[PDB]
Amino acid sequence: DSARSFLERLEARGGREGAVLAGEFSDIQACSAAWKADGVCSTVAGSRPENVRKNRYKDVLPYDQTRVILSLLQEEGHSDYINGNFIRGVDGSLAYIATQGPLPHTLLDFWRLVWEFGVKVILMACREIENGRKRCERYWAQEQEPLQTGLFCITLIKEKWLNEDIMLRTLKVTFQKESRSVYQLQYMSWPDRGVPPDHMLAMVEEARRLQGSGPEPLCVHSSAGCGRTGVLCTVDYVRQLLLTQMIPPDFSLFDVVLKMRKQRPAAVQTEEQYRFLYHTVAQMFC
Amino acid sequence: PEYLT
Repeated sequence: DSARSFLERLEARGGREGAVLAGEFSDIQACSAAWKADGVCSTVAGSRPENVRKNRYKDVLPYDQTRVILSLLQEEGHSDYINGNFIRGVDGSLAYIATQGPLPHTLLDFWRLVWEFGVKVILMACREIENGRKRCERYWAQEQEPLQTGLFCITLIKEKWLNEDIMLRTLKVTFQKESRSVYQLQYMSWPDRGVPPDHMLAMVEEARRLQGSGPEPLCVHSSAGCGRTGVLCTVDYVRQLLLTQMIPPDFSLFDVVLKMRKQRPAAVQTEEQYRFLYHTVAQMFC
Repeated sequence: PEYLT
């Protein structure tokens, strides 16, 4: 009913390509600039001379207010810095970490993040190489090929294709005589600024089935950890609303994405991704 | 490189 209502609302404005969606997105962008100017969303830490080299993109810095502060191996002169933010879940908890594609020299920091926050599942929405270009460092282990950074040793335990566009990697990670299972899901064919839809949903369901109970955040990244990252988080958020049955009467995608954007820069990056989101939500409902 | 442009 809340669902059918949302659906009714979407159809009534011309669906996916309705003019009003552009206006909504334009408005989200406006609120974003406004936040920067008001300093509600700042990038002091990302801008520090010690941290600048840890950003893959010079124009994508984590917001100070929600940034992930690393304290593992702090005791030994490690920096607290990683280009990543927390995003709140439906229940107000820190349900997601949105972060960039690790660089060769941030690989260790990525794993510090995964260990410190007890992450069980990572969703990667990019590829190591896209068109040109290196877009994310391999931070997982390969079959006959541990990966070692600092005190961490990553081992590939198995890997299978969940489906045509999604790889599932089962990893063991070892740090200080301790092992933990970590599952990584990688979507192979999602272009940056763009959109995949069935398999993305299978990715989210799978992630949610591996995660189980437990308060630990999901780790969601792309190349910069904005566009494709935000889409993923938003989809999981809304699916979580849905599963609960807590879709309000006045349910607004504009307000969900707005809240995302508040917590990770460019969480949903393009109008085209914004439309796709509306559409995915429709489907999830129908 | 910049990611947004």
